[PDB]
Amino acid sequence: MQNDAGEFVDLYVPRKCSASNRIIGAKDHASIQMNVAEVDKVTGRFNGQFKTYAICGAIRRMGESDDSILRLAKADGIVSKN
Amino acid sequence: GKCRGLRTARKLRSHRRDQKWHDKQYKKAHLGTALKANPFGGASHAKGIVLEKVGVEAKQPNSAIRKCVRVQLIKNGKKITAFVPNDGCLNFIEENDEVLVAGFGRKGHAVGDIPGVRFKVVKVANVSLLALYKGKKERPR
Amino acid sequence: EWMPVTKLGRLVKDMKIKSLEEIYLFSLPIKESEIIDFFLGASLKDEVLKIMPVQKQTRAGQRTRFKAFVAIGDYNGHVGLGVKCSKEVATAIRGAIILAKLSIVPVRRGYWGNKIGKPHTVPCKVTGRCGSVLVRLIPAPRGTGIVSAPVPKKLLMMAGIDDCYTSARGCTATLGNFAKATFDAISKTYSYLTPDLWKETVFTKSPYQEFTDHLVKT
Amino acid sequence: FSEWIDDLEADPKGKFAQNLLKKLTG
Amino acid sequence: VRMNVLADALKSINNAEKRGKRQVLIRPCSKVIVRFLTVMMKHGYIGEFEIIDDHRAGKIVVNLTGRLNKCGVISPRFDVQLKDLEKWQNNLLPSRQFGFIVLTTSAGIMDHEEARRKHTGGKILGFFF
Amino acid sequence: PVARSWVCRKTYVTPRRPFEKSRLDQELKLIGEYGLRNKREVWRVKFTLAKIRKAARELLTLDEKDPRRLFEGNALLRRLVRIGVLDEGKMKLDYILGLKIEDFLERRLQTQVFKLGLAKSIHHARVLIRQRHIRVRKQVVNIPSFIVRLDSQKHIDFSLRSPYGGGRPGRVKRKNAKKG
RNA sequence: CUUUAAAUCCUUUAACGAGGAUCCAUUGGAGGGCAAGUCUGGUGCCAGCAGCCGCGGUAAUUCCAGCUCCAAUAGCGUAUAUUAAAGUUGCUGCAGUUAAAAAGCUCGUAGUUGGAUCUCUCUCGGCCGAAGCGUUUACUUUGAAAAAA
Repeated sequence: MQNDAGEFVDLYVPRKCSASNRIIGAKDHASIQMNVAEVDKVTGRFNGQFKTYAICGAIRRMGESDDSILRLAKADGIVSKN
Repeated sequence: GKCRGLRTARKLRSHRRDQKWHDKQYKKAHLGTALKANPFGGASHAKGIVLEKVGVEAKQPNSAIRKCVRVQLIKNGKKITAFVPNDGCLNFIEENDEVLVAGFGRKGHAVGDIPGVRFKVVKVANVSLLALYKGKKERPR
Repeated sequence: EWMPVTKLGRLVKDMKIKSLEEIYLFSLPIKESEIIDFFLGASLKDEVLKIMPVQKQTRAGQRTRFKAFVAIGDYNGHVGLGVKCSKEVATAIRGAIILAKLSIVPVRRGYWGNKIGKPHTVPCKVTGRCGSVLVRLIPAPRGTGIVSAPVPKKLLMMAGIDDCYTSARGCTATLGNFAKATFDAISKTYSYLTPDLWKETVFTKSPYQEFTDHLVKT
Repeated sequence: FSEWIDDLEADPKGKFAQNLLKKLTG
Repeated sequence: VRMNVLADALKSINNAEKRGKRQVLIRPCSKVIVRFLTVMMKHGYIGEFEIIDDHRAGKIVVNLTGRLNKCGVISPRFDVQLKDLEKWQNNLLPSRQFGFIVLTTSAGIMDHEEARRKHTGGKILGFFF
Repeated sequence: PVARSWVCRKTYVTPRRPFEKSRLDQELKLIGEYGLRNKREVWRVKFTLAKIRKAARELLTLDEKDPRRLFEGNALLRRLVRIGVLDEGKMKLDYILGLKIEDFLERRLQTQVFKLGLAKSIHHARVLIRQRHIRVRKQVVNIPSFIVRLDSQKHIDFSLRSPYGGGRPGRVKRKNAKKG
């Protein structure tokens, strides 16, 4: 995506699925961009900041989107370990 | 499936050479029976003597009469029906005059609505049919 | 003018989507061609690849309609193909132009050898398929031109591909399937994971979120 | 352009069919 | 029967990555399989893998990143000379920018770029990109 | 057995598709812009460019530190620079692939003698060259396709035996003056 | 009479040599493939055109001519052979449920293919030619030798 002068030449950098790390196409309308709201440790309130997970349509069709999002939320402290 | 082995070259080559004989053009070009049955004997043109004039009926969807000539080739003494191409060009042709005759363009296949005619008259009496058609030359006296 | 009927259309009309690549980034569907008209403007050149009369046999005779296959796209990296069938040729062509505007996809351009200057060819070999028509695009050296059949050549030229190598297999005599397979191969460019795209993505706010206040305040 | 459309849609499969379709956009 | 276990290993990896799985079990393990996987892992395509040792023929649990478009074996292992390597990478690789051909050479098992650097031809094992 | 030599070569190639509007219009544009006689001259320049591109590609396949690549690529780049189609600033094999047909048609004696003001129009340039009014250095050149080098660009004079650069009146002027 | 073994040849210099610059460019086409007219007149499934699909049965974009136009151009058409097209011979690289196709079935030798596994032996001067059965190889990569055109 960089020419030999080091300049970036792409139109845009496409998203990769947060589960399978595969590019999400411009016409893959089944892909989701979920935002999960972060919460303070003592008061349990929305902080205005969130963590985003992009899931392609291939996993959503297969039905592994639920487990994928669960693993992504467990790997970032939002879901309690075990 | 096909065999993919480092020492299968003999098998692959033998299979390819055996299967080539199931190809129409390869068989007609290498078996040799097509060349013997060729009236020209493998040539591009042939000189014959016009045995007679004849009119053939075109294939059914379109109706006309094609003015062909039955000739006898000098080289092998075969009998051929050659289509005199244009209009009034049969008038340029008489009986028992040598004509140079070429193929019809489809390599032994009959051309168009004309049934079983794969040859066309190119020259008549040692002067081209085109020259007679365009009036450039006349029939020799 | 044009009153948008979608949230994406309203955001696009209200001068707050910087580029068409934001929608492509978030895979949002375009349902109004005026978005493409606004974003690409006069750079889009359309042509009718084919008009095909298709007939449905009826009791009284044959109901004949015309299917227009129309390619479109600025010669700079965006291409689209649209098929519309209607009772009249003019209406079919208009509908095909609208549909091709709706189906614009970004084309990723790459390099054959050294990466000097602008990218000229496809990033890698890519294959598109549409019902037995297989079209393969291979990177080509600079200045080669588009070695392709007329329909893929026109599609690739509208895609902005400077030069390419093409292979075709199947019944490419059906222009519709040939065009759709070439379009599939072209659109598969940005969906191919090359090593330079291995860098982990930094997710940005979707337009339905980063201007949700503008939408609600109406 | 309109005259070609009229000629094509008058006889979409007659003698003047291929030529009109080619003349449309080519 | 089970011939050319490298084909089975690469096919299993390819099928597991097509399904988006994070880990693939390859069995049996082999020296050639381990060398091929190491060549894959140096280029970041495959990530860490672990050799389970059973007392007959090991297995390998291979972690997977979504970075592998295709991994394939070439059977039979054609003897490729250094002058004929460019044709092989033109046939097998998606572009000249990326993609590797793995050759088993007198200097070991390594990609085609290392084989050209070391001026060694050999027998083509497979490819990955 | 003869002492002759039958080493000949066809300098052009016919397009694969005999009729297509884009190619025909491009070739006619080239003919009109550079005043060529027929499409075969365009095909000849295209064939020359294609051979150069093919050689450049074959060299580009080779390793950079390959003596054959260095020697032959350097020779090809020097030759391209010498005839003035490639800039000395960009002297690499990758810049050969950016060359176009116009860069070669621009170097003909027709084009150069039209660009030097020695002729009013490019067709006037051709009929001047064909009529032996133009010389390069001290040699009267007669072939319009003459690819003028870089070291002979500033030597395209108007001959010395021609009334335009010499002064002996021609056939028409002499015959008309004898009727004065 | 330069050229050449007398010499016609290119080259050179000179005398004539162009305004329908008559010092007159042709070959094949104009429905699609495939570039270019549904303009005019004739013929009326006839004559013929058409590689293929198809035109012609009194308003033919296709025949016969006129005009006009496009394709190559001192060159264009045609007929056979052949190469690419042909991934329609497929090693790369085809196909075999129903389009052509898996043997009725199973044993079987040749053929092809084959699981894991191995990191004072030796001489002139305290880095050197000789001397190698390292278990022969296929291999890779160097080195001589592979006519000239």
